[PDB]
Amino acid sequence: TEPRVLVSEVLVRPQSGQLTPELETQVYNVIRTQPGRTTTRSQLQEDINAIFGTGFFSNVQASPEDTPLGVRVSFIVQPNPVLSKVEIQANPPSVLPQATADEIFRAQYGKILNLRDLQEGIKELTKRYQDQGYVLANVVGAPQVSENGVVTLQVAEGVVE
Repeated sequence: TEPRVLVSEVLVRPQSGQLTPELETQVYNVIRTQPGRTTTRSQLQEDINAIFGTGFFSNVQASPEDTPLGVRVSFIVQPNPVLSKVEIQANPPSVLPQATADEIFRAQYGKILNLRDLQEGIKELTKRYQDQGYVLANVVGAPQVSENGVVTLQVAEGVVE
């Protein structure tokens, strides 16, 4: 089975800018890796996944530094930017009103982008396609986020006739 190493220290760090204490807490809440317990490769990966799972970060990695006392594990995280807007990209024009992205996602504007809250809005978008007769509409790939906080959702809307 997987080798284990004792962990001496866990540091949570911003990849750039500052890390809010509220966001640092978010990381500490979901990781199991901890000072004075062992960890493993997989446990680190799983902690990384759980950090992403919170929805507040665009990038997450674990950086381990071995010492005589145990490994110092640094979780380096890049908070999402503030959500400025969500755009739908239908084409390689959207069959939904121009303003439907704003109607659904407006409430999340001006706050840090959270991908869980984004996904709830995506579900509501999907239901709107369905309401208008486009019952096979799917988001293509993952939401693309700009450093300026513009989220572009590529959608295979389908055609009806």
